[PDB]
Amino acid sequence: EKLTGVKGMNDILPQDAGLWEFFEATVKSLLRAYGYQNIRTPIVEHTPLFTRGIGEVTDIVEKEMYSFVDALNGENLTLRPENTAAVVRAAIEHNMLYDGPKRLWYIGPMFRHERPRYRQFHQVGVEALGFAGPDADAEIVMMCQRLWEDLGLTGIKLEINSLGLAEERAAHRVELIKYLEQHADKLDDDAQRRLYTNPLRVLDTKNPALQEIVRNAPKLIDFLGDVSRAHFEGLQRLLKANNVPFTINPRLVRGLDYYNLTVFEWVTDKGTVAAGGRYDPLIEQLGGKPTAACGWAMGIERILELLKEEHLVPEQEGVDVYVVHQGDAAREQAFIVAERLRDTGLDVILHCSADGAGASFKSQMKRADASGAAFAVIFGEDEVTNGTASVKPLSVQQSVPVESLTEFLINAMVA
Amino acid sequence: LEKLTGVKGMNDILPQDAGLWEFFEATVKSLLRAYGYQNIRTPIVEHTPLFTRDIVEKEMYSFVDALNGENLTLRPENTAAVVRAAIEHNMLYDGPKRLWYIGPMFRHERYRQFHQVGVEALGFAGPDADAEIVMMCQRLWEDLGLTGIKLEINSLGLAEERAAHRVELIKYLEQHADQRRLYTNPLRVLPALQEIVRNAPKLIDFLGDVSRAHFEGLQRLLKANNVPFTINPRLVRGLDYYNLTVFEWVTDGTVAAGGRYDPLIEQLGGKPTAACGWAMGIERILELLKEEHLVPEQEGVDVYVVHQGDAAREQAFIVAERLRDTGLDVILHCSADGAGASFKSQMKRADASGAAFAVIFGEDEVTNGTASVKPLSVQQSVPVESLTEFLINAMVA
Ligand SMILES: N[C@@H](Cc1c[nH]c[nH+]1)C(=O)O
Ligand SMILES: N[C@@H](Cc1c[nH]c[nH+]1)C(=O)O
Repeated sequence: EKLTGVKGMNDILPQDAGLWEFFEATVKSLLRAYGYQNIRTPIVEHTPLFTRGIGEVTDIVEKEMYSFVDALNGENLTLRPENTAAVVRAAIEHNMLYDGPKRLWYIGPMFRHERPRYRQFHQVGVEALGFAGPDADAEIVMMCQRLWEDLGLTGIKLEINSLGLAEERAAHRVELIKYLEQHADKLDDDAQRRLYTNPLRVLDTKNPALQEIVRNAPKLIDFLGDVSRAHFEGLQRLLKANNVPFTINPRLVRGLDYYNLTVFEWVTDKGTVAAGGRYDPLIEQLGGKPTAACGWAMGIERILELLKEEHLVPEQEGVDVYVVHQGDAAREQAFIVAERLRDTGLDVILHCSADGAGASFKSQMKRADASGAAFAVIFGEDEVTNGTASVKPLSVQQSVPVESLTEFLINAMVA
Repeated sequence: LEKLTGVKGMNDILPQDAGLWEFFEATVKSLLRAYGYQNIRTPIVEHTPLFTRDIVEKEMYSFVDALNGENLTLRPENTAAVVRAAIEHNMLYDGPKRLWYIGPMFRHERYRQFHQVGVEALGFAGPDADAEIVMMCQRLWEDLGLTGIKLEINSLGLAEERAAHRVELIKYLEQHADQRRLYTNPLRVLPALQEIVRNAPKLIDFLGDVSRAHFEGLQRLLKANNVPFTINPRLVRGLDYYNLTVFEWVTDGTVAAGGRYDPLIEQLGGKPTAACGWAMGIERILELLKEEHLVPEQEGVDVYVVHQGDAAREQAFIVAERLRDTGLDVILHCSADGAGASFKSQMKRADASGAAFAVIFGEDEVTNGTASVKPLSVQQSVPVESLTEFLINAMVA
């Protein structure tokens, strides 16, 4: 009886690997280019980390985490839905901020029961821990822009917003509720549920009849005091100074309650591809010295789909040589020369047959073609006896003294 | 307000360890390309029955899905999941496949989260493929700089041979009243008891000629390629899918382990075939690289941009971006408190960063249209439009 992979948890197969490899190489290089350094936290953490970090009022913590209890230990555990809180957890646990702020990046799988596509998905993300900003905020937004350029993607647009501080949120909440209450007759059931608990999430509505209402809602940005406005405006100053286009979207709210001040999204118009923001309260909330922080994450799969849609999938890398052989004597030689060629820095596949028995030259040569190899290096009885290797570019097949094969191949790749 | 802790046995990997991981990952990934092996990534969880078909008994993190009720397990291992994808996606339709994987694995119980890199040669009868994958391990040690890692091999033959061996082992063990485990798990019975165990019937003497030919052919290839080895007949691995070739790489403990497992594919519902592979615990190899002092040096960025004044900070920002456009790695000074910092403090950060240069902007630099560059010679003024050529030139030495 055949088994299947958990629905919403895809395998990544050799045909897709190159595309992942391109993305990973590109972003990892960008990350180095800004001085960000890798941190890797576990796949599981204690459940309370997410409940306190992300917030009991959110769909993630309520409806969407994979949580369970450890048999032997009775520890409560959850597969990470996200990595910011875990970074905070490691920063606090390991005293990372003793000697100053830290530029951190991470990459790996995350988990979520969502309505539709991916219950296992992958993020790359950054955390700038200990920086008040708004310079740090500008930096991390810029890191995203550079990634699009480096990847070849165009038409990704930045929207920003401020959630201000707690008191300013509270004042705003009041007038928003007072406003939304005026139109309770037209609110849907999802809006009603959220009205008195997280009304900001009502502004995000997709409901057609609510659009003109939500667009005229009281804007959180109008309740920003001096410190907030200065931060938000200073972020905008830096972005302008670097010619980064953007729109202010006051309905931009994220599905994690740790955010304050800056929030931002990168969005494609045929949706969100990168998202982040500042979250100064979080470190204290998880028991740490009060500390400012901002960061972002990207859903890789969603960026990969974009690269496919826009035809930016690079060509499969092939190996340099495919070693073809018949005979016991030839196979030993094929092994030995395969190894020498690799010692030289070449990529080499040595023919091995599904069924164990030697194989026909024609079948091996078909495999050689399919492999993307540039040369077939061929050993039969004559070659073994004469001390040669027969090389065929994938021109005409050529005999070469085996002791010269390396120079021969190197030379020929000069082309 | 209470601090939260990392799950015991699940270590964080922090920046100061990352380079060591990066070195290992880069080295092995390059070796894997060099043999034509291609990445497959399976999920962290699978349906529990996959692993059922000590490890399975005590050692898996299993649980029940709250939404759908389905039974799920954090993978303890990756071979079965590779087989699961190969079957699910019809990977062997057009021929055999050379696969590698890397990622975290989980064991309920020094590491409860640990990491493996491994290979599966799916669809190859061998023993050529067996030789290849063993040889891949040897190359990795050389490339990593590790010495004194030794290969032991063994055959588990086929089921009937395994069974026949059991008989004579029990018959032999029965002759030495010197008892609970004799009838139950006699392999686990192999002090003054050494001379007895050392003369126990060896599984290798019950290999029929299909088995012997495979094992002997593996030995042939290994000898021809100058891979030394010892036959260790006490070598058994901790899962019953292994058939024929089994092998371990050991440091005088096991650092790589693998073998052939032809029955497994059919057992998971696939067209009958052959397969062999291996896996390595990364953490164990990393400890070795530390012990033998093969930890490479941390690499630093090329430039640290230092500034004071509002005008200077904007410029610092813009130039940091231009320098990165040109291929340099750059850290832009940003302060905890958001405002400026002292030249001395910034310069301390510049030093600690491993940057090769501090590029400095104050009000004079902004006005004059210059950048002040200090190697980490003396501090030198340069037209900002030339900073790139300046820095590149300076690094060529
Ligand atoms: N962790 C957030 C993004 C983020 C990173 N840093 C701050 N916010 C998410 O999963 O969307
Ligand atoms: N999966 C095995 C090793 C292996 C890979 N392929 C075959 N065996 C392990 O975890 O030890």
